[PDB]
Amino acid sequence: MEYEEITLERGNSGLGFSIAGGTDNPHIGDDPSIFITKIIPGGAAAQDGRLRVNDSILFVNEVDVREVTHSAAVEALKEAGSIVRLYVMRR
Repeated sequence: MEYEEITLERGNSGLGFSIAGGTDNPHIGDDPSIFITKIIPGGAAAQDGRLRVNDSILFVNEVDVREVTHSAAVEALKEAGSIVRLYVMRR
């Protein structure tokens, strides 16, 4: 798996992609691995096109989601500020 970064400007509505995974929501095979599930068209994510669904969030702005709850990961994207460089995994 390769770790990539995606700078996304949290539009007036938000970043632009929903993630599934975390220490509270094992979206994966019963693991805290945070990974995206779908990017919403018309948002900073879909408008930019630098991120791809299923991407396993590794970092967010300056946060390590290696041991954070799915809500923390989600909140991360929301706390990233505006144009945040998100780190994700790619297999």
